[PDB]
Amino acid sequence: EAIVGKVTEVNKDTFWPIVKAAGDKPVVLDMFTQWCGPSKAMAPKYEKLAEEYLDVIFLKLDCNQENKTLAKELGIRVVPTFKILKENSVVGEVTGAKYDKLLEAIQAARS
Amino acid sequence: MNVGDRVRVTSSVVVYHHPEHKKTAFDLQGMEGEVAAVLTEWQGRPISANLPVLVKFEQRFKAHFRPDEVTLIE
Amino acid sequence: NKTLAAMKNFAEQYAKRTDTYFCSDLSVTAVVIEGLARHKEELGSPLCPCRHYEDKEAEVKNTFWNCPCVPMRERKECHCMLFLTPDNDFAGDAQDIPMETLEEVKASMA
Ligand code: SF4
Repeated sequence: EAIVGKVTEVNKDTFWPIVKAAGDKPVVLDMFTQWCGPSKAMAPKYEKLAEEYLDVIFLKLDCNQENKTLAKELGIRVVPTFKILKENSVVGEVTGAKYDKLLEAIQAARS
Repeated sequence: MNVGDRVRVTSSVVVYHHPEHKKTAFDLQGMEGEVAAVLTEWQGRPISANLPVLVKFEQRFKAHFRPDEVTLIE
Repeated sequence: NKTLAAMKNFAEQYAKRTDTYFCSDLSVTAVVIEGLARHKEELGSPLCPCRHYEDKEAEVKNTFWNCPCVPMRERKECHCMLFLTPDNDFAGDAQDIPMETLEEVKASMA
């Protein structure tokens, strides 16, 4: 249920299904929490990335009580953490609000 | 690493809590201490400290480090 | 809220105490204070809101991430961007934040 050109928020039940259907498109997941400074600062930039890279699916997961099980399995220590997946598996990761690093990781995933 | 290991700070680590440099930038690089603990778990429960190596120096002064910021000394 | 007020006052006082400053964008400052308050409320200690934990209770006992965390207390490094050093690009010139601002920012999240 991902929408090209924007960021789609997922939960513990909708994440995997989207990943297991992205095909040749790399999936980026912004793992965040509502009350996190660097995460809030990054929000605008992440939104623009989704608009600039239409060949990439951008998602976001609120690592709260509800999605506790998914966050645990995906693995997150630093908030935010961006997971890059392709072929139903995690192939890249950028921890923290590192735009340049995230960009390089996305460009690495695209190529 | 193991508790009791002698180590030297081999990376630049500027701290502000040293008793003889209170609230002032002080680089611990070059100092030698003893590993006091390696933060991995709390009574069997994994924890996430990102500067897990606790090193003790003179005057009971202690600071936390990443494994790559310190080097074992024989 | 009592906890929130105490947390805001703590942040303002700690910033002045450590010669650090709030983010030029106070919205960043506000969400971190609320996050700290929430943890203090539910856990008894203000665990950092910009870290994810597998065992919160264990973390509270270990205290590494109890605000001000070890990285901040020892190296003045605040990942949450609450206490920024006068050299950080996002660092502003304030060490105070209006309660009104905290309220507006929290409200914008709803
Ligand atoms: S990084 Fe440390 S000092 Fe900063 S808000 Fe989180 S716990 Fe507090």
